[PDB]
Amino acid sequence: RNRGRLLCMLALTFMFMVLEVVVSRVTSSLAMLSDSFHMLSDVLALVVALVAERFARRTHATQKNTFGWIRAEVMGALVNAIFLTGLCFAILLEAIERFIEPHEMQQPLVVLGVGVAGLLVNVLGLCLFHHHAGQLNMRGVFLHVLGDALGSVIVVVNALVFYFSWKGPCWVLYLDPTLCVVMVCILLYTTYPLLKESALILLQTVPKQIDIRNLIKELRNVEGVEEVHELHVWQLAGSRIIATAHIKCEDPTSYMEVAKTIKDVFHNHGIHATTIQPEFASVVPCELACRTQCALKQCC
Amino acid sequence: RNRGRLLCMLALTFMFMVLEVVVSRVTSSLAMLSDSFHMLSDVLALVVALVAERFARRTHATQKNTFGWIRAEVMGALVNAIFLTGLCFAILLEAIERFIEPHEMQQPLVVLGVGVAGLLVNVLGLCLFHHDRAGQLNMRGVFLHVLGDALGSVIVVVNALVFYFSWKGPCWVLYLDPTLCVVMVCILLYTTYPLLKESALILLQTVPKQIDIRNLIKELRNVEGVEEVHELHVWQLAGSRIIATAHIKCEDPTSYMEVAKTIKDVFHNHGIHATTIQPEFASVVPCELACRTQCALKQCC
Ligand SMILES: CC(C)CCC[C@@H](C)[C@H]1CC[C@H]2[C@@H]3CC=C4C[C@@H](OC(=O)CCC(=O)O)CC[C@]4(C)[C@H]3CC[C@]12C
Ligand SMILES: CC(C)CCC[C@@H](C)[C@H]1CC[C@H]2[C@@H]3CC=C4C[C@@H](OC(=O)CCC(=O)O)CC[C@]4(C)[C@H]3CC[C@]12C
Ligand SMILES: CC(C)CCC[C@@H](C)[C@H]1CC[C@H]2[C@@H]3CC=C4C[C@@H](OC(=O)CCC(=O)O)CC[C@]4(C)[C@H]3CC[C@]12C
Ligand SMILES: CC(C)CCC[C@@H](C)[C@H]1CC[C@H]2[C@@H]3CC=C4C[C@@H](OC(=O)CCC(=O)O)CC[C@]4(C)[C@H]3CC[C@]12C
Ligand SMILES: [Zn+2]
Ligand SMILES: [Zn+2]
Ligand SMILES: [Zn+2]
Ligand SMILES: [Zn+2]
Ligand SMILES: [Zn+2]
Ligand SMILES: [Zn+2]
Ligand SMILES: [Zn+2]
Ligand SMILES: [Zn+2]
Repeated sequence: RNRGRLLCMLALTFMFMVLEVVVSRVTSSLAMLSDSFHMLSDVLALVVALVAERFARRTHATQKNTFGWIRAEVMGALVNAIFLTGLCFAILLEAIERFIEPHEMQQPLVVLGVGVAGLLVNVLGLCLFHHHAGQLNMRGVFLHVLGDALGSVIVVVNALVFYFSWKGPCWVLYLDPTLCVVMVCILLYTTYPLLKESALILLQTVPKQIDIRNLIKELRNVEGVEEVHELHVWQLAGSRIIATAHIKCEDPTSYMEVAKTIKDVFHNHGIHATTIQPEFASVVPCELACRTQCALKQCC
Repeated sequence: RNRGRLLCMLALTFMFMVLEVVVSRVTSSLAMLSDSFHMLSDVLALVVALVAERFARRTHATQKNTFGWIRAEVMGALVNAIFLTGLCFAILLEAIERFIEPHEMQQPLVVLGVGVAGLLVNVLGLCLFHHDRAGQLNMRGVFLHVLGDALGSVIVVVNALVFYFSWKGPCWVLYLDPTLCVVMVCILLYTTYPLLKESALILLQTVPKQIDIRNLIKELRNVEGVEEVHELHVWQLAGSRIIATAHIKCEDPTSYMEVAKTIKDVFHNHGIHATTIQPEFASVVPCELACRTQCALKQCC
């Protein structure tokens, strides 16, 4: 389903770019012809989303990657968030430039028509991506489409203002940069949670719904286990959470009695992919340690 | 010293921005002001590396992150690579626009002076970022960004010389800048693709290139204690820190610890030291310890 939405959006973007080039060649406008090439950024964003979605379905172990490419959509969401942040910074800088030196728009009616067409295309994109793991990439595309829609609304309003008012001509020239600044603020406000979540997923951060202190406290509550060390909890993608710990039991015969208990304790929380390594005999913190232990070759 | 390196580079970037602003104000040319305000891309590129370097020295286990923030350097390298690729694509679009309609600068002399100052700053940056593995990645990203800046400065200096010595006015001189810009973006994309690939692979839990999964599992199954090995997950955290987890089946819990020493030694022969091996003592039974409500969306691989 997601691939169809992305392909339809890509087709719409290409059609709109063709329309903009054609209308520029008819109207002999070089400025909006150059503006038409600015949709290659949205084409690239859609291509990145498509690649991430295509690779996210290879959820099988591979000689190159043991987990499969389940982390592809989260990577694509991070890339799209970074690209959108860069675009927001660039258009904020451009708005500052227009503040410093004002810009006059030529042919308001053609620009208004192109803006209405772009707004309709972006509304179709929003109706494609209104969302009714994989949600990260989809919301990354949705934020870019929403930014495009806001830009289209701004340019339509700007064209209407020049056509209706421009021949107080002084304040009219400054309506575009302030609206662009407001749109940058809104876009960054909506994009920061997505970028934060993606970056915190790529880093091996504990998911926000799991507290390590409580998990450790319940882990020591099992009768067989004596102490828990080297506890690593991280999120692969979506609800795929992997937990790893070392335990001391001092009773290999009843290990399955307490291994199932530890599995149940992990299963009570949103953890189902675990790997618990027992150790049997306190000078050494961990019996199974490397012969030449180095801080540069071990986790944490 | 790495942090002081980035502080020195940031200070030089800021003072060159101030110099560009002053030159714009005295010269009363808006192009210099526009360039000075566009130069903030390097300020953000250095700030990202500084943040990553500061945050990745916290290798201790944190409440929010049990592995520490040692992956922050690789994250910063990836962010710098993506930012550089975006800047390259923007440069390519600008070159296309210049090809469609050319641009002529008003005063070659001021452009030449500003470009010479920027070229000196950038060659100092290269001499400064001349050079663990994760530390190299962030340094590699900033070095590539400074190299792209230096190539841009060389291009602008050469182009300014060409206008000052040739233009009075051939047609080809107006198109000298886009050709050099295209060459620059080609070279910079070629030299930044390996960094982006390496960073993205590291964050995608890719097996390090020096580990063969088939050989590893064949060696693991070769020891006497184990009966079979299933769900062998191997991934690289950052630099030379590789974590490998596996599930094994032993003959009996008695004398299991000898099997664990042998498996640890087998992993230690390869570049893996931070391991975790879960024995599964005794239907097909792929894994004795499995969740009751098995789901493909709630499990690794
Ligand atoms: C397009 C690319 C090249 C750049 C993307 C923007 C970055 C420059 C931004 C995005 C999110 C930012 C981070 C968001 C949150 C924080 C936590 C912040 O921690 C604090 O000190 C918070 C205050 C406190 O705890 O006292 C330090 C800056 C940092 C890492 C920020 C550093 C700058 C970042 C990486
Ligand atoms: C003169 C201005 C227009 C230039 C600088 C613009 C941006 C660099 C700033 C302006 C307001 C900032 C935002 C103000 C508030 C927040 C909320 C906060 O993130 C959250 O969403 C946390 C929860 C919350 O505050 O509701 C911190 C980031 C963010 C988006 C900030 C991101 C950076 C922004 C967009
Ligand atoms: C928004 C921008 C700035 C993001 C960064 C640029 C991306 C558009 C590029 C950077 C690396 C590229 C990837 C590099 C490697 C590959 C592998 C390639 O697959 C193969 O190697 C096929 C081999 C074969 O069988 O012939 C498919 C394209 C892809 C995913 C590329 C897709 C486009 C990517 C993500
Ligand atoms: C207006 C016209 C003249 C513009 C022409 C632009 C091209 C000459 C540029 C644009 C993007 C460049 C590509 C960007 C990224 C890469 C990846 C880089 O890494 C590899 O793929 C390794 C070599 C290989 O595996 O083939 C090789 C160069 C290449 C294909 C570049 C080749 C030259 C390209 C196609
Ligand atoms: Zn867009
Ligand atoms: Zn479970
Ligand atoms: Zn241990
Ligand atoms: Zn550890
Ligand atoms: Zn730079
Ligand atoms: Zn198992
Ligand atoms: Zn070892
Ligand atoms: Zn698995």
